[PDB]
Amino acid sequence: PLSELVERGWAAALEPVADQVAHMGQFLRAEIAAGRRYLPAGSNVLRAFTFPFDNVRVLIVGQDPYPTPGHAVGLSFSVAPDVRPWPRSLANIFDEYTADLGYPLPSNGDLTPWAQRGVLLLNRVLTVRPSNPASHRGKGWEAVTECAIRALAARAAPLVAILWGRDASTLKPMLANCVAIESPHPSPLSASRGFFGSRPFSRANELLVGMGAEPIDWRLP
Ligand SMILES: O=C1CC(=O)NC(=O)N1
Repeated sequence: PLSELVERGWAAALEPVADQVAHMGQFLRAEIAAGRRYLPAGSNVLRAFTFPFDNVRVLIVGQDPYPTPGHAVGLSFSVAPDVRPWPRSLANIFDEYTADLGYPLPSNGDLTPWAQRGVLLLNRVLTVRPSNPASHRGKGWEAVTECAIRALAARAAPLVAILWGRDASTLKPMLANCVAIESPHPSPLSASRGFFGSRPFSRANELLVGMGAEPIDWRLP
């Protein structure tokens, strides 16, 4: 069960939806039986919950996994290190990264280092049918990720939420102390209509330091 699939803190945090998680496994099996595919790979579906629950300091919320085969890797916005070119959303994220932090363009699109350092890259929906954007909305994931977000918000610990999935009036209630939400809520495809210059990374660190936490080393190889 959950203790097998996710890190100990997450298993405890996600206990209230352990049965919903089992049901999602049954759903994915029935998709394959029914002849439909799903992304990401089954081993990557719960990957965001394989980094320590207690060590999360930043939450980045997306909506659905990349629908293009070989893109989704179970961390919102991330791609495998050999994926080129980057998806539009990630290229936009990396434009803001270089603009906000003054670092050079990353070598590749792998956000694993952010996950290691306590950035939770969480999609609201953890699977998708290939080539069918947002095809697994309403299939049961929302309850699971809602439980994750409410658990995160309940900890003593500091948390900064970045909302890159334009569902702020659903998500902001789950999150509202020791939680700062970055507003407004432009998404990476908003581009020059609010996303560029939003300085999400520097502002996360100002807010963390202001709550007595260490900043994130955002630096990618
Ligand atoms: O919401 C989103 C958009 C995207 O491009 N990729 C993700 O993993 N999340």
